[PDB]
Parts: sequence; structure tokens; C-alpha cells
Amino acid sequence: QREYYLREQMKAIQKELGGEDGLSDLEALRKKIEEVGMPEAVKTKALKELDRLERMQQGSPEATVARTYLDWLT
Amino acid sequence: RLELPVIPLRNTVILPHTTTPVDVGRAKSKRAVEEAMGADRLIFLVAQRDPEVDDPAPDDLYTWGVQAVVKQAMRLPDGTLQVMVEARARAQVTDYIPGPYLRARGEVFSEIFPIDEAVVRVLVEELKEAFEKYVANHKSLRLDRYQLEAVKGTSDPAMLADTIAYHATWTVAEKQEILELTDLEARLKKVLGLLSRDLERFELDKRVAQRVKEQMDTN
Amino acid sequence: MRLPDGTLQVMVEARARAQVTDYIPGPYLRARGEVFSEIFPIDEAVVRVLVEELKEAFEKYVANHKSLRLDRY
Repeated sequence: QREYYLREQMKAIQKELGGEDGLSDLEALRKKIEEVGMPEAVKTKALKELDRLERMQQGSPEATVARTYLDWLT
Repeated sequence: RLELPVIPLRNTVILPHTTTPVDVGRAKSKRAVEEAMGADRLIFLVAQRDPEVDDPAPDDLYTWGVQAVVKQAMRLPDGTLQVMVEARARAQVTDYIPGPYLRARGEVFSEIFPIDEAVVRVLVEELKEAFEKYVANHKSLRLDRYQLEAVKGTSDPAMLADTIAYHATWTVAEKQEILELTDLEARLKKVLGLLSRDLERFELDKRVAQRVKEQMDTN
Repeated sequence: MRLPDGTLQVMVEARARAQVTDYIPGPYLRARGEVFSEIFPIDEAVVRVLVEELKEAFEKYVANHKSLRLDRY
């Protein structure tokens, strides 16, 4: 009781110093796709590759391939 | 005048109109009490931290002290002697001649004079509502039953400064870093900022209590 | 009240102003004046209204000393 009580207090204390605010690599990558360019067929292909990448857990071998393809596109 | 000794303090300061028995069971401080009784009969108390053994460290001694007078000399063998005290105001031994042992020659009174009563009225209204909102928070009534219709009837600056900070339980470092400044309203703005920190603690822990109970029923 | 150390205890009060029509190379410093000149404007009521406006501005300025701490006297 004291364990999950106190650590749920800790994780609730911890959200009052810095709001996350800054977008994660993915959200930043989506706005990077949207701002510069694009031709719209390449834009929809890039958004489909991004939505394919977002479903994945980090550390996959083909996550490296999708991330490299996207930052070569952007 | 003559040789005025120095008697150290506990973590608990004595202010004007504070009736509290002093615990001098210290083996190098009773001779200082005897020198003080032969030294125009007043106890010199400068702010120290907690009771330690007979070796005065020089950094707990800072620039400000309080005055205590000797009114009841009742020989109690327990080491605690109930002394009614009275400080007219707060001052210290100023100039410091090095020991050993702890004895220094200071001189004449150091104070502030009350100017600008209008800001004193605005400040006393603010601290008025500020203490009566925080008496609704916790258990610290701390007053024996002889004041049941006269708790509202004095509006002097120094006494209210040495009651609102006094009955409030703080960390002691704050409680003795309020002492060293000797201007009118800076001390009272410090009290305002510190209990503003306090009410922010109140809103902070009630807000995270709200969020943790929604976390519990959400989970 | 003259102190023989280099300090003059003096309190002066002005009455009216003049002009400068002559200069003297020091030592010693000495100057010459000229006749008095001033005009008295008519319609003093609106002038007193403007005086009351500036006094109300100064009255709000007295309670607004937040950084130099001037008394309410």
C-alpha cells in the first residue's frame, strides 16, 4: 500500500516543473513533413511511411530502415 | 558599564512577552548566568542551534541576539528555572573580541524607528487575514484559556511581527534568518512571501491529492 | 552662521528672478541684474481647475511610492 501509494504520489508531483511542451521526434517529424515541400503524392507516401513507423516499438531492425528513409526524405 | 556574558540558545528563540522556562543545565552556561546576575541582571541570548557539548562553534554565532531579564530566581534542582522575561526591543553585543572563552565587548542599542503608519495599517490588515486564514488550516491554537475575547485587540507592529512569525512553526533556519535585518517593512514582506509560499504548499498538495485520487479511481 | 573651516551654514529664500547683463572675470565673481518682468493671466478659475488636476495627480503619486518608500506626510 505504501509502495504504490507513494510512487503514484511521486509521478503526480513530477508533472509541475516542466510541461512536456516540446514535440517528440515523431510529431516534430510530421510537422517537418508538412511545413517544407511537398509534392502531394510524395507527401501522402511520406505520411503513410510515418504512420507505418509510429506503430512500432523502438529498437526494431526495420525501424532503423523506416527512420533512415524518412530523414532522407525530409 | 561592566563585563556582560554571553548565554547560548536552543533551537527555540525567546521574543518579547514570551513566557517560557529556559533549560540551562549546560556546564559552561551556569557561570554565565551567575556573571549575568552580577552584570546588571539581564540574560544575553544570541541565537544558536540545538544543545551541544561545551565547545562553542563560532559560525552559529551570527550578528543578532535577544534580551532576557531575570524576574523570578527560584532555585529548582531539575535544571529548568522558570524565568519571566521581557525584551524592550531586540539588540545584540556588537563588537567581537576573540576568546577563549566566549566573551566580547559590544555597545549601545541598535534599532529601527516606526515610520509610515499607513503601510503599517495595510500590512497589518494583510497579516490579519493571513493569520486567521491559516488558523483554519491546522491544529496550532497554542494559547491557554485566558484570551477568549481579546485575541483581536492589539495592532502594534513589533509585537505582531513577533507573534505571527512566532506561533508559526517553520524550519528554524528561516526563523533565525528573519532576525538580522533592522528596517521597518522588509521583515514583514519576508513574512508575507513565506506564508505565500505556505499557501502555495496548501494549494499544491491539495491539487496533487485531487489528481492522485482521480489516478486511483481511474486505475 | 559662519564656520571658519570651509562650511557655510546658510538658508536662503527666493523672491523673484532677474537677468544677466554683465560678466566679471574672476576673481572675484560679481554680476548685474535687470528689471522684474511677469504677466498675470486672466480667467483664474480654469487655472485653479488645472491646479486641482495636477494636485490629484500628485495625490495619486504619493501613495504610489513602491520603489523609493516616501512617507504619506
